[PDB]
Amino acid sequence: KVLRDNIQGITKPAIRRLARRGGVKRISGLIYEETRGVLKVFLENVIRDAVTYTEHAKRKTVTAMDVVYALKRQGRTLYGFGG
Amino acid sequence: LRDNIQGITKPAIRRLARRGGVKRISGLIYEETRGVLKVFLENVIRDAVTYTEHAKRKTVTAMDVVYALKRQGRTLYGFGG
Amino acid sequence: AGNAARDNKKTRIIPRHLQLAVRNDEELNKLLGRVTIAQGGVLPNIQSVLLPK
Amino acid sequence: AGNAARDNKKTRIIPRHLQLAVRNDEELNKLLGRVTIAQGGVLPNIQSVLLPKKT
Amino acid sequence: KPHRYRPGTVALREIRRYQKSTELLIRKLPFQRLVREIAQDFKTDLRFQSSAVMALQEASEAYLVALFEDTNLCAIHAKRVTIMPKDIQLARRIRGER
Amino acid sequence: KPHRYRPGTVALREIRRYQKSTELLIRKLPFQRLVREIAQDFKTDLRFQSSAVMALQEASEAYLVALFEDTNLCAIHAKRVTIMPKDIQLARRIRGERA
DNA sequence: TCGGCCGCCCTGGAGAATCCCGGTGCCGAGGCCGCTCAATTGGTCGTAGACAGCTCTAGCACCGCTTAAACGCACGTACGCGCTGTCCCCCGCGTTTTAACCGCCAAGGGGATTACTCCCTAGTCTCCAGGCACGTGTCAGATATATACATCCTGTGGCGGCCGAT
DNA sequence: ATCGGCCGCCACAGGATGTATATATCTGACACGTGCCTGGAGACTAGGGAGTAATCCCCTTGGCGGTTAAAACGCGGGGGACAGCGCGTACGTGCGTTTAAGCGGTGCTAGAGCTGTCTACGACCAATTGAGCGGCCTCGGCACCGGGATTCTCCAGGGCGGCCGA
Ligand SMILES: [Cl-]
Repeated sequence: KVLRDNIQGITKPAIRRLARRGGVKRISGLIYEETRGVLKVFLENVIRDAVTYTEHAKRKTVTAMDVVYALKRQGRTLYGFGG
Repeated sequence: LRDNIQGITKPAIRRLARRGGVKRISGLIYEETRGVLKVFLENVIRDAVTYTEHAKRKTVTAMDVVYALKRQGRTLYGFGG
Repeated sequence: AGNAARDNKKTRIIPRHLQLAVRNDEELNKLLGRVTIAQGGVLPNIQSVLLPK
Repeated sequence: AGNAARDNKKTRIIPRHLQLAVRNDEELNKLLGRVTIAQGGVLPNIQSVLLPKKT
Repeated sequence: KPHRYRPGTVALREIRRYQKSTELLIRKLPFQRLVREIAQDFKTDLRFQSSAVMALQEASEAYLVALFEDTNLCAIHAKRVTIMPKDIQLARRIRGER
Repeated sequence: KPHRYRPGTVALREIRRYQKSTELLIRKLPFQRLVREIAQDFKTDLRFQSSAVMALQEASEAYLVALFEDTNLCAIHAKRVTIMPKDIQLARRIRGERA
């Protein structure tokens, strides 16, 4: 089945929790759609690079090492899963 | 040997801001901009002089400043490379 | 990180303690500014204008 | 860059023409966003709110 | 009528509560579905380790929390306490990802 | 009888004139003196190639022009057309350079 | 009933700036030539990786409870936003200073290059012991339940300003 | 006329709530022992990358004459920054509703992952030679001074209500 409309799975309270961790007091209504857009474009870039690393590794399962290498390549080094 | 940061003149910061597209410049801009420029030059010249130290030389080549700016993620074209 | 574990009254260093150990130091923050530590979150930082008068 | 030289009515590519060639293209801007080209300046970009209300 | 707080007090209470906590705020399974949905447009029948999706979630939440930190600084800078897509776009523009 | 323009028109005229030009806006010799002054606090008796100081000036002016671009975006965002050190600090903070 | 000043709309003409167009010089890019050293070809081994097969890990799939949390609706009030008044600070511009630029020359610090030595590491071989997978204990801490202490929204008492009333 | 009601504002505190802190349970994840084997270490040799001296000339710095574009300073104003205030709207809080996330189970199998074979693909070595780089030159594309068209800027005036106020 072709997965669709999963960007709505990033719910409004989850975006509010993320805002609270960032220190945001008050949140307007268009924040949620804008944030789903920005997170979508971020995951587009990161999953694109991780899929590329999978492609060259002659595999079909995206490992955690692939996502670590991808995030590290984009200047956002993730600790906890190797590197 | 202390007014060299004042050599970055108020017309020169104004010309830079005009190239950046700034229409109006408050008076408290200029000292702040001298400060920020001085901090940037501190980081760059620190790295370039480190590279000169490693080459056991007494002069700072343009390749050293290119390597420094490249290390700091601001790649500069037109000076070797 | 052992210091931040002591402050949290704990004898086992968790990710949060590494997070606090790096981000509360200035030069370790300069070293790891573009580095995400998992299961760490951020510092408990609240801006002054958001607090009620 | 030859295109921007043609637009500037010149037959010699200068740094400014490389600057315009990279920064007016989107994907070359994505490639060289963190890259300074010397003797190039910036794009002629003026924001809309800074213009006088010529209405 | 029962007790009811001011907005600022529960808002600041949640700001304190979630800056102390470390757990993942986005739920695991809809984020996993989003990751599979985005991946689908690159290769059909892709598989994912659990730690890979956990790594994606850790980095995505950390990225969005740094984004809301810069967005809150944009809001505060504009003499406001309300974040706006103006503020998100300003943040991403100054960071260089536009 | 003496002609005088409005502020916005000469301001925008200079914005256009310097966004068209490519020459270095900081003068060569005071920038060189600033570079030697900053270098002095790292090693005594340092020498510099001319192209090294030119490279420093190209990168420094490009950095400050991108900084004033972001500063102008901060000003415009705050319903102003006048840049402030608030705007510079916001720009450097979002860029991650506050250290 | 009156015309004296006062902001609005339009339009016109000075007026500085800029675009366009030639005219002349100038100096760096295009092109030609030596040469020299690395690109190419032929040939030889050595081993990194392509490929087949086996395995066994965990990744996907499904289902059943289980409450955790998302969704929706009313509501109220606090901040976003528009308007306006002030004022002060920056911008254009004239005048004066000033040091940046050019350019010209001089002395020497050291960048780079070559020669020669020299000693530090690459690589083999052999030995051996510290690091890792696996197994087993054991206690650090997450949480349920218990008081129970700050804390904050609000209920309300009190002091003062003031505002109208008899 | 002064005095109580009422609002503004301050503030003092029952009361509900969230949360900092006290014990009990149980875990399962961290710490530690054991086998062992493969990577760390010791020894030896070759050689080639690296250390060091001398040379020389590149080019880096220091110094002076003028001049002039540029920087510094003052000044008048005007327009944008900043504060204040009112409208409203739209976001947060609370409660009920309900959607589905999470956990716990098992079954299956695609595929990660490790092992053996060999072969074909690349490193290593010498000859050679022609493509690529130092040097030179000349010349035309670019830089630049001057003039006219033009092109936007801006303020002055003419008409125009219009607004009263003296
Ligand atoms: Cl300020």
